[PDB]
Amino acid sequence: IEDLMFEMSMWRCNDELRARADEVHANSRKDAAKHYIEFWKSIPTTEPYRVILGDVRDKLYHTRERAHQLLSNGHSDVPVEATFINLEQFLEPLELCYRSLCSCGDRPIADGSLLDFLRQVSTFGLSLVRLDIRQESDRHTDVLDAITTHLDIGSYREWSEERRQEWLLSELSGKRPLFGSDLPKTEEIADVLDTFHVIAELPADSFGAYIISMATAPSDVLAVELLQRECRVKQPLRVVPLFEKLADLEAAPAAVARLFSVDWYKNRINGKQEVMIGYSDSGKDAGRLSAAWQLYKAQEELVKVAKEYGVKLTMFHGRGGTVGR
Amino acid sequence: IEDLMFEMSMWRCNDELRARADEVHANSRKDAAKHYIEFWKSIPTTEPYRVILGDVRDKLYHTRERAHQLLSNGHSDVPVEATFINLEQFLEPLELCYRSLCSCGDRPIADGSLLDFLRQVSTFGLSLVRLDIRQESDRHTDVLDAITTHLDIGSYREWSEERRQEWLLSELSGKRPLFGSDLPKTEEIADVLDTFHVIAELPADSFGAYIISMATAPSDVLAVELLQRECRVKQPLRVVPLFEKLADLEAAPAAVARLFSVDWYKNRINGKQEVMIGYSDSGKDAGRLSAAWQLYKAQEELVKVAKEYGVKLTMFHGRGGTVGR
Repeated sequence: IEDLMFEMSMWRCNDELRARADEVHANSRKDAAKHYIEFWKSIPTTEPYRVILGDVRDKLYHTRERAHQLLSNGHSDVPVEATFINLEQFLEPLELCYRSLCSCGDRPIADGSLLDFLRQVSTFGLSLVRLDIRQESDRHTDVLDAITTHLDIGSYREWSEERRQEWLLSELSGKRPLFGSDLPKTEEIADVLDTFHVIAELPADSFGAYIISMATAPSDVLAVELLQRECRVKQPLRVVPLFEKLADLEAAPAAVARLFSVDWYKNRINGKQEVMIGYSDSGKDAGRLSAAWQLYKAQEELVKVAKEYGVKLTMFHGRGGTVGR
Repeated sequence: IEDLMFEMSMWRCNDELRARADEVHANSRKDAAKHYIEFWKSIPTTEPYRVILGDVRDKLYHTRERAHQLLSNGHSDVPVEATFINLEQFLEPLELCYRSLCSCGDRPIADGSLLDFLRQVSTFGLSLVRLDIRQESDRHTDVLDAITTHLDIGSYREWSEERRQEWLLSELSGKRPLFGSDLPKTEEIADVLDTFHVIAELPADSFGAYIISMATAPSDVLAVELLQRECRVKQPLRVVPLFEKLADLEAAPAAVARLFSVDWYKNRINGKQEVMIGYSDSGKDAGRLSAAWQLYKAQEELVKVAKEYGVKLTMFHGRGGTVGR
């Protein structure tokens, strides 16, 4: 950000960027600001891009220091309002700089370091990569079984698929909390519950998808939707099944179609669905040729199902480096 | 405590108090300890009573400092283990001094400042007076009605007594949480829920009994028991009905008996029940004579009911200063 500030040394801007830079110069904090090396003096309105990018630098400094304390210790005293919390609270001032440069005839300048920086922000965001969480279905089933046994309503393991679907739907659409503080948990059960709490505690733009290993039925997805909602995950991440064994690839389109049949899920999925297609285990239990061919069929009929339900399907290919995977 | 340390200057003690004073002198913190005025030097084991009482001074000093921060601000950094948390963590060292003094033939010394201090501790405790909470029945009914309506299960107001009893019993014996964070509350609903949260946050020995105004049915008491359990009140306070108007004094024995009939409640009541008897309003709607006489009869038949259920009834007389109340 400091090198970008050094380059944006123009003095022409729109009335818009002028007004905003005047706003920042109002709350300019006439102070020493000696913790910085460069630009430690209050930036004059003569160079407005430097004013705005100066505020971006301040919020960057406090974002870095906060994350540094949050990591080093367990907490930070840095105010959240002093940092960049949004994916595009960051982008807004830089977008404004770009509009300014273009309006004033400086599109060549804008398509330089400022464009490089814009693309880096809009490509990497505040956390370089969005993290996926993957977990096998049987662990979610163990959790739910603990929940139904503790609630004295049956054993979710012993329940048929129909029963699991009806129950999970009633809880997802219901408004009463499920388990409580006094739910008996195993180290495994507490592992998955605690990963959901960690997911809830952290910013939403830090995570990607929740991938279900050995996913076979809609109850496996709905279980994760419910456990997320119940662990107070403010912005729940999308659920995506992983079909890697040949048997699961053969029956995948049917399962996805049955999931889209559930009106509640199709209404909450918002017309977009991602499903993962594993490549490692397919060519291990069956032939490599049969595996590849079945993979082709799988993609084809999954697209057929998604088109049949008006859902934009994006498929997640778990490809390896070796042809065998 | 300092004047008490000054008197307890004996040098004979039992082996018990000897061992304990040696323990305290082991972790004696060989420091300046200049924050005290008197006894700032580590107390020698020659005067063991002063050793022990000196530690009581340390825990009183930190108990006071913690309570002072907790009051002044919202929190305290004073470790809880540095203070007296129990009503008789305080009493134990003093009891030890008393047993020691008696064993060594100094019961007369023990029956002086130390016995006064024992009585003051055992009578005033860590909070000079135990605090009662009083609230009218209708406010608890408003809360529960909000909960059943939000759970889309009916209207607790419109429900008959029978139905309220069945529901309240199933929830009191059930293990699943009731309402959640998203329950729509009025300022009144939030008032009673928040008084329950405050009660849960504060020490148990700081509160007394929860008095229900305009109490008429077993559902009124069970309602408060449920709200306490559901607001995570660790040690729930005893529920006590208030019969003050002449009609309610007339119907009190029946209502208390109907309450004792709920075996779940009589088994949790632990053989003890307190019921309040108001004196102000009776002689206002009826005569003073009829009120006095009705009060007498009510006391008489409440005792009969409690004896019939093997419950030690203690009655709380809401007497005034003026003969009319």
